Amino acid sequence: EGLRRGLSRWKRYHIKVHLADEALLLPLTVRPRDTLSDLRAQLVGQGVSSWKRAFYYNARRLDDHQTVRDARLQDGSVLLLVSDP
Amino acid sequence: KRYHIKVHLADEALLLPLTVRPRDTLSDLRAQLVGQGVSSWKRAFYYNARRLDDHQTVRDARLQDGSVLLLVSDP
Ligand SMILES: [Cl-]
Repeated sequence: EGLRRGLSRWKRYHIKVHLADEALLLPLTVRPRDTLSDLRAQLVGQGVSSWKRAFYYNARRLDDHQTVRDARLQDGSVLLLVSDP
Repeated sequence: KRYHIKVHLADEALLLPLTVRPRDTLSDLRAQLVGQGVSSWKRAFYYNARRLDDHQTVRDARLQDGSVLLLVSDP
């Protein structure tokens, strides 16, 4: 049932957010429960100007309330953070 | 002199290292990606989210060691 996922409560993904505008790769440690909003909040804590920027994975736009699990991210996954004028 | 850059293939979500010379054109980088099986037809390079011209050199695009380019498929 949920035994497997139960025994992995402390699972952390080490991912990368490619900030397109800065051509920078920011590493984030994230939980599969985290929403992209949590990721945005982490990035804001690093001074990333998040206003009017969206996440893309496999070149498709992600809704801010998807989770790291729903986005099917894993260790090493690279997200793209894209400005919209 | 060689730079070690990365190309972020947006569709595949992969980060491909390339070794390039400052005088390499982006057309040369494309041929490297094609040699690695990257389906490059109608994909363009972006840096700082500005579309790049294939005739531009690594040097003139102001790339350096560790620069991350972005390869994006066209409309
Ligand atoms: Cl040459």
